[PDB]
Amino acid sequence: TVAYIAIGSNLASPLEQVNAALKALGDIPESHILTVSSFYRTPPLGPQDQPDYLNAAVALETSLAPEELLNHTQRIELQQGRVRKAERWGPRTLDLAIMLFGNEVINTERLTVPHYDMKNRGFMLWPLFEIAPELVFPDGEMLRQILHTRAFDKLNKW
Ligand SMILES: [Cl-]
Ligand SMILES: [Cl-]
Ligand SMILES: [Cl-]
Repeated sequence: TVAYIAIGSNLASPLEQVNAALKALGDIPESHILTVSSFYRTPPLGPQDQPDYLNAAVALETSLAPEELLNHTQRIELQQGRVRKAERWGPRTLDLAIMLFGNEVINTERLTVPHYDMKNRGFMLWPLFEIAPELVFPDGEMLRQILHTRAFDKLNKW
């Protein structure tokens, strides 16, 4: 199964963390990276005093179950990132989001795939489109059609 994972970091100096997270994704059992998007830079949500966000998409080949993949992505978040004391129960300094898991629709207490809001997020769709321009969502909507119709601005490269 090809899973598509969104990497987000809000560290002032995120490259070391992001590269560590990429290596860690590869170390996941029964899984390996197929490709990684360019790194993209987007404005911090709210006040602009905060560093830019680093955004990227990863194609991960895997034979794990979706929940098993989630276990590992959560572990990597714990090991490579930290709580943001400004929003403790929100995203950590490193966020790994499972955007898509093959053509599967998954709804559980701990996991919703496709990611519940990704179709509204240029910062998730653009890096995904770079590595998977022909992508079709489980409901049959085309990634390319969403980007074109919604007219999201392109992102700046890191
Ligand atoms: Cl920078
Ligand atoms: Cl911490
Ligand atoms: Cl869908």
